Amino acid sequence: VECDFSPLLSGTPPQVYNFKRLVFTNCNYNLTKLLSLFSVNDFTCSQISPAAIASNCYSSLILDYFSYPLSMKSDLSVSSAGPISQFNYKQSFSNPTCLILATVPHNLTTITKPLKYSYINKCSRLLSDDRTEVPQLVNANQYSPCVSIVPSTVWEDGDYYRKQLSPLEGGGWLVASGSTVAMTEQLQMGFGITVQYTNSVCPKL
Amino acid sequence: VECDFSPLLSGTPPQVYNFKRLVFTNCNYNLTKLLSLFSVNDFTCSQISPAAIASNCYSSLILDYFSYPLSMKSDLSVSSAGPISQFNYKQSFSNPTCLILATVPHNLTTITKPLKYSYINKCSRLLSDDRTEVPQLVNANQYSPCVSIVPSTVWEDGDYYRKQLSPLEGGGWLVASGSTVAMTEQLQMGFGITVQYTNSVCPKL
Amino acid sequence: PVKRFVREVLEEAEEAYEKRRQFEELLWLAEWAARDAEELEEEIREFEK
Amino acid sequence: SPVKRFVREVLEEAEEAYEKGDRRQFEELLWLAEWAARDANDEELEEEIREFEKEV
Ligand SMILES: *[C@@H]1O[C@H](CO)[C@@H](O[C@@H]2O[C@H](CO)[C@@H](O)[C@H](O)[C@H]2NC(C)=O)[C@H](O)[C@H]1NC(C)=O
Ligand SMILES: *[C@@H]1O[C@H](CO)[C@@H](O[C@@H]2O[C@H](CO)[C@@H](O)[C@H](O)[C@H]2NC(C)=O)[C@H](O)[C@H]1NC(C)=O
Ligand SMILES: *[C@@H]1O[C@H](CO)[C@@H](O)[C@H](O)[C@H]1NC(C)=O
Ligand SMILES: *[C@@H]1O[C@H](CO)[C@@H](O)[C@H](O)[C@H]1NC(C)=O
Repeated sequence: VECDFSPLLSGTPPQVYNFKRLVFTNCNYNLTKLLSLFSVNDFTCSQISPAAIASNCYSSLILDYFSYPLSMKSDLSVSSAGPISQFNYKQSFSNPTCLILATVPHNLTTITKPLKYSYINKCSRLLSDDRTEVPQLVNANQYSPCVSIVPSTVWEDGDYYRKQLSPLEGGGWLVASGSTVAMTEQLQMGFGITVQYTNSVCPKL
Repeated sequence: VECDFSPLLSGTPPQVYNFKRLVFTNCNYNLTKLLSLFSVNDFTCSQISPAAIASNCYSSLILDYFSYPLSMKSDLSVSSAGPISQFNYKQSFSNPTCLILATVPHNLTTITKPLKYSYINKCSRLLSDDRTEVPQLVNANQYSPCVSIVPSTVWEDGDYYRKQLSPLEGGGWLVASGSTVAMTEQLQMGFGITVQYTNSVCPKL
Repeated sequence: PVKRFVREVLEEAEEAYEKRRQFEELLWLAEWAARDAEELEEEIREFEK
Repeated sequence: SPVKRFVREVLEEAEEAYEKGDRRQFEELLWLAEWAARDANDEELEEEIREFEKEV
């Protein structure tokens, strides 16, 4: 068959802490055609070349996509140390990866803009007997623990969210903090592609 | 021209994990002349006999020399699985080989002893994607990956050495440990001969 | 932002001790929120009595 | 012991990193220290690492 990229071009892309993930196995992909619809502002690959990402055939392909502002290009990197790589979205270093920052051109008219950009500024777990602030750092290929209390979009830059973790969950509290960035004239999106080397996800023709 | 075993007797012998290698092609050798300069304590060959190692013609000869205490004679043996073969020095299993353990004589006043005998007891790689330790074994005719962080001589028995791998290299840590044995009255050395079968390297007659 | 959250937590704690462990936990959460982000500490001290 | 002199330096580096505000590096450095303390069969050093965690 052919790997399907339709869900990317339908609906409103989620936020960085709710990144939407697609898994592709046993299909034929054309990555150059997917990036043709967009205006790629950034393309940085680790453990693989930007030209070689769309040429090789892989055992599995993983594509996370989200709404991301270009003004935070410094935070979305493997060598970065901002809140994006701690509480929002982390990529595994054991596989070849690529980060793409693109812009939804006006002619693509089925990628609806969100109200604004948002991200988890902090996500801590306040323990009980130890009165200790244990930061909750997100691991690779998983969601943040605070996504359950942070809404789909942070209402105001600096909001605080709390959840009373039950004694069984460890008592104490789970606290988060939200931040926002102003929406741009054209929607800007971020993609993260992770490739895993029987190779059945091959380029078409 | 005679094959020159000059670098053996013109400096301090290195350690087992920093073995010094000489390659000989198109020359006449007199192996018994070399061993007559030492006090051979052990001589064991694999895929060849000790009498025929110094009589046949070979396409190429390789000699790896290092410092090695005789109290660890069991670890230096093609069919061992101690830390010496796993992490320090391993010979090829396809070509005829020989291991010689010798003692520097008193009249050999051109060889300087090191402070002590040192080796690598562990060389492992730590992965932060799952927090897993994988030992780093040594391939034939190659140095250990941990030789860049373990110094020329291990200062204390049980030291630990660390090195952080970059996001491109895979992240995590590279960790090694050193072990020491006290110097004896006379420096004791180890040699490893690898012979590959035009057979230009013929013995001097 | 922080001030409204702290005020809401204090208002919740007020109707708990009068209605103790929950009050202490809520006060600890409010103190942590105030410390993480001036007048909030003064409000906490005033509510303590 | 040659293991304590290694864990102490690792803990000092982790403390400096946490003062700098890099939580990922602190989590990585704290992992190496306990890995070394567990490979060297030293429960005391393990307890000292836990106490350092509590104090930070
Ligand atoms: C993969 O996608 C790329 C981009 O859409 C395709 O490239 C175009 O192909 C058409 C038809 O051959 C050409 O007229 C265009 O000039 C090509 N564009 C570029 C930038 O090269 C490519 O053909 C697709 N491959 C497959 C197998 O369908
Ligand atoms: C190679 O070196 C050895 C010494 O290690 C030489 O051996 C001596 O040879 C003479 C002459 O045959 C004998 O009288 C000695 O008894 C030998 N000494 C030993 C220790 O065996 C040998 O001759 C050399 N070979 C060549 C061809 O030069
Ligand atoms: C959209 O496509 C139309 C039709 O080709 C073209 O005229 C127009 O310039 C395009 N707009 C942009 C912003 O590229
Ligand atoms: C070293 O050579 C001298 C030469 O006079 C000799 O007397 C001595 O015994 C030799 N030492 C040995 C063989 O250990």
